Amino acid sequence: MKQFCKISVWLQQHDPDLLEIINNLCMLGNLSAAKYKHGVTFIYPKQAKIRDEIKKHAYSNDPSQAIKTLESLILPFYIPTPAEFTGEIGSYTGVKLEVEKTEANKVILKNGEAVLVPAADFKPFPDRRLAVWIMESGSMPLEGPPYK
Amino acid sequence: MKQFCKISVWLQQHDPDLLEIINNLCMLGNLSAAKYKHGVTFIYPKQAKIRDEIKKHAYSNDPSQAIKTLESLILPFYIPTPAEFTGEIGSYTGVKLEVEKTEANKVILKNGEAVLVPAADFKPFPDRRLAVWIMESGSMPLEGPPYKR
Amino acid sequence: MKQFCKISVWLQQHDPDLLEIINNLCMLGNLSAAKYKHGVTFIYPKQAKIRDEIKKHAYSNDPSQAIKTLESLILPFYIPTPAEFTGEIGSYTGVKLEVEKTEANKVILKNGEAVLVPAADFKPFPDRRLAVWIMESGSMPLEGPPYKRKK
Repeated sequence: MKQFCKISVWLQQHDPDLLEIINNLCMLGNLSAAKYKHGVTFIYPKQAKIRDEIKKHAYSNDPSQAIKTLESLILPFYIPTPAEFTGEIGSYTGVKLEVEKTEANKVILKNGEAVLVPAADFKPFPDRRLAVWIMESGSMPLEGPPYK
Repeated sequence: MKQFCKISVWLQQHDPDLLEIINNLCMLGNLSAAKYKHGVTFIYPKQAKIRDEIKKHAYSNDPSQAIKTLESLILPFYIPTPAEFTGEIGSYTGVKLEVEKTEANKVILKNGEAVLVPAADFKPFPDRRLAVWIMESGSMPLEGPPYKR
Repeated sequence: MKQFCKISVWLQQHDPDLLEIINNLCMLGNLSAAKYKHGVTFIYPKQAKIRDEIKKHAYSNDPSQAIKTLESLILPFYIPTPAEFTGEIGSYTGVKLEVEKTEANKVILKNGEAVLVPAADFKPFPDRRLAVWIMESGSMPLEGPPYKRKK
């Protein structure tokens, strides 16, 4: 597929292992559109270290930290471009995201220096309020003041 | 499986590739029973020509024509026999279907000359309002006056 | 997976064919948590004899007997230990389950002498009201007096 009505379809092509972890943690709903949900923005960790730690925790006898990391990577907002990375937005952790620097096709966040670039091959269908960014380096915030 | 509580289970046995496209185009709901739905009737294109065109469009940079075709093949009505192929019915394109020709076990539609025969191997559960027809030739209406809702 | 947020993940690891049948018979909801549902307790038949019989019926032209057997194996209650195998409980057949005897880690039921031991490798996520027992021998009651269901 080259156009996407669901983020899972893109993830099934880009990292089916991570999609299986998300399904195995009963988190597919976090990733999915819902009527009263502003949107979904998924932050895909480029660097294998973040993903390997998710996998190791996910398949352990306490997958609690894999769940919280995945919550920090999923925003119940539709944020397609650098312009929309403002205001009271954040992940399924309540933590508010703050922009440090913006470029034409890149955002850098405070509180972890997450370097985020839109996934070049993620194009939603025209209704769909879905976005995928690649986190090239840094970490998404785990703790901090909540957005409200 | 030989009696079916879901059309997807029948389709998985005949053309799993097509079911994957339906899933990947977020159209599994169209295919599924619902409280507010008269039923579901699925029109399976027998001719590999139609399905190959669906696959090529679905995996292209614009799957709009795959979506439109799949919508034309899914009726949110329960139409088990030729007798019930009448009235204000049609697909998720909204186009009213008009029968040209009827037989005991076949309907031929106007607006594409769709030739439809009930699938010999699809029998729903007694409490499921599901039907599957096989389109032997022609095409389901894409365009036309809408049925009333 | 070593902790389970849904029973399907556990069953996929032990008998994926059986999970596919439950999906294909539109019984995943029986196996799933729901807001006003006391819980889910799944009885896995250890003996391949019982599971092969479910498989033959499920792939037949009338899978009704596969449905009934699977309904008898799924309880819309959370019963994690022998202590909770009491009261007005039973499977989706509606048949009341009655304990004959309990041990520290086993229950033996009337009406079939079902011998049930909690699955050693099933731990729910904290606060998921899910349980899996292994039926080592006997059969879960198929017919019998109904338990009193909530409204």
